[PDB]
Amino acid sequence: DYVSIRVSTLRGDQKIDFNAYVKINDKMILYLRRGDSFEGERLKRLKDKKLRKMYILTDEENSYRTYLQKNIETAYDDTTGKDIQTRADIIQGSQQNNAEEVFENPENVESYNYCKDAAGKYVNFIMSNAQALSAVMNIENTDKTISHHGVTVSTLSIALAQKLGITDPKKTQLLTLGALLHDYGHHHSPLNLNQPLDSMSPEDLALWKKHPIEGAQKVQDKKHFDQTVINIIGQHEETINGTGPKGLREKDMDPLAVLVSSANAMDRLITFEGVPKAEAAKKLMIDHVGKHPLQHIQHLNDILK
Ligand SMILES: [Fe+3]
Ligand SMILES: [Fe+3]
Repeated sequence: DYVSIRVSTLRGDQKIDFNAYVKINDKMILYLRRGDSFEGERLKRLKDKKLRKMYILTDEENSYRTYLQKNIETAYDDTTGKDIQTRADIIQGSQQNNAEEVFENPENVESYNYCKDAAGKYVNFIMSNAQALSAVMNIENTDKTISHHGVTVSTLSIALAQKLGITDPKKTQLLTLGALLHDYGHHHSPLNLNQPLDSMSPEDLALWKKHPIEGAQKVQDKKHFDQTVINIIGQHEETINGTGPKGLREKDMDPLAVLVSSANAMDRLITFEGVPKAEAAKKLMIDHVGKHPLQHIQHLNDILK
């Protein structure tokens, strides 16, 4: 009777041609009403509620799904000169959505290639628009979800990739996709990420240390998965002085996973540890001395401001 949708797919200024319900005590409350839109402070109010899921009437699906396609279509369109926060709203939420599919459907070959394909679209979107990054960085991770945090890391990762003069589209594409999915090993996990790793109980820290090794075990076996991606998923907590979980050093890694390992260190601070954007790079230079290419750290410092 009802079909669930992910909230990150409701973005931008197009008025909806369907109603959307949230579930309370097994009943479906009508929350979002026909003609509603989500541009501006609307998206914040919408995210202040920890709604991961909403629902639509099985006979309003086409309406919704048509809405979603037109949404992403026109958002990638570089021509329409539509507001950049607006386009960024739509695409960030869409990248976030694609990563959730793969996370819940990692064996689904077709989901993967959609995400991978979208990854490419995102790169071309980030490079080809000056505003993009600062606009995508406006959308907070209020929920603190690994899917949104993975969109954030991929974003830092692209900008970083550009500073380092990494240009191969197959590579920025594969880099982004693997940053997006980078935390799949946290998926369905008891661990509360919203704390600092120093303030972690040994029961948490040891549960945290397992996540790259486990996350990678769960996908190295699926032929449709690129190896760069498996590597990124498996290696992104590794640090150049080998203090990360597997204890790898720069020689042992995917170069692209070093680059992701740095872009992740930044957002764990900003998002999971409440360090203000401006001081994250500094925190790392001092309290995380040795763990990351200082050049990476420097560039990310620039990117932020
Ligand atoms: Fe991680
Ligand atoms: Fe992470």
